[PDB]
Amino acid sequence: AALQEAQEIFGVD
Amino acid sequence: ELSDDITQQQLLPGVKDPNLWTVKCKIGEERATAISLMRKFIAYQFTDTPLQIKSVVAPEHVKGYIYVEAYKQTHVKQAIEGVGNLRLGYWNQQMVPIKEMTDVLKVVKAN
Amino acid sequence: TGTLETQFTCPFCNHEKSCDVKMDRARNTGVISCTVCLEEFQTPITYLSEPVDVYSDWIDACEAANQ
Amino acid sequence: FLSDFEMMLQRKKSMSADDVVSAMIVKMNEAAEEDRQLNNQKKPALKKLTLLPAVVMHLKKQDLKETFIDSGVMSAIKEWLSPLPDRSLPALKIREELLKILQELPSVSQETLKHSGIGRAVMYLYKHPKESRSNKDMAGKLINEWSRPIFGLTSNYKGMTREEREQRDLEQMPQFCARARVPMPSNKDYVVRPKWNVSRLDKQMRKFTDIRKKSRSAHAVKISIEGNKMPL
Repeated sequence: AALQEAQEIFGVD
Repeated sequence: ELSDDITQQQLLPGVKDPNLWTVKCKIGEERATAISLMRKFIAYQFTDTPLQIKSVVAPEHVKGYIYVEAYKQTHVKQAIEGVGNLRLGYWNQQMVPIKEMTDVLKVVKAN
Repeated sequence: TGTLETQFTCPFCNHEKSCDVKMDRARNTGVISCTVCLEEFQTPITYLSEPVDVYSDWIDACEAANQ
Repeated sequence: FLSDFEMMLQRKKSMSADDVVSAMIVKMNEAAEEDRQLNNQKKPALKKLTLLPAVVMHLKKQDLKETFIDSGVMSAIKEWLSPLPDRSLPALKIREELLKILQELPSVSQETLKHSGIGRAVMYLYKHPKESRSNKDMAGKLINEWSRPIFGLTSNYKGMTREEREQRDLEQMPQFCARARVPMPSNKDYVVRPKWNVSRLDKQMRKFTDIRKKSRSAHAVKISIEGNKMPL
């Protein structure tokens, strides 16, 4: 849940 | 597939981690010091005064100091006490700020 | 020889020059507080007492308690 | 009628915004869209860079930072940091100042970063190969600064309470000469925290000090003797 939060906040393809 | 950097931000240091403290070593004897500091740690770890230090970092890009990680500064010291090449960095060790810790294990491009 | 110290390294968090001494000459008491970890100690002082005497009382209480 | 004295006193005494913030954000969006049009025309995208001074000079206003963040500044900054149609980076000045501003805009909540996408917009610049090393360092520290709260970490050492340290210190506890020799400070690791060890004359002296002051051969205007502190 916390890494998914970081993934949604910083996820850049 | 979670990216590598995002899974990395999780490991960052906080106030609750053992601080990374600079010491001062004789240039080019930083590696020989850090390793001898391992032998010191091993020799004391079973006696009545084990060394209270966690890790000693001696980067290759730096030339002048090894860094001792310890919870409280005075732990760094009791380890470096009597150690010769580190006699110069005995009186003071600067805490590398929590935001300038990840850039101690920084490597830029052996080879 | 030289000038007497007025700022000290917190004997607990070891942060340098983080501790300062407030001297309540009226209630005859000195108060020392770590501006980093907020630790405090208080000791009875006299008119001769200087900041270095308070800090020493703190060190003597710590050295006596950590046994 | 007023006296000239009161007119003078009142005159001197007389010496002692959300709408404009919203309008500023609107102008920032207009500037970034016009720079997109100009970039498609392969012209220099000057609008953002022309407004930048006015924007930076206002985002620094401490009394308005809440209004700015809550008004959607993060969305506008994301628009300005975002690459243009040809996937070129914005003007160097824009990255330098907006990254520096973001460092000075710490009140940003997690929902604000997630909704505005400013996190994506900075991680992008941090990864981007055409970004300069100083901007990469700023973006790197921003990414660390903004991700720490996600993991509950903190970097303000003065932020850990006294009891937290005292408890941690218990958690980490283990199992001749001819002249005076200077002793050296105790290296002992102090774990345990010690219990604490716990006018009629000045009125006459003030009166005499006042008599001394009263006896002085003072003058109404202090004459500058050697030209120092000469007025006007």
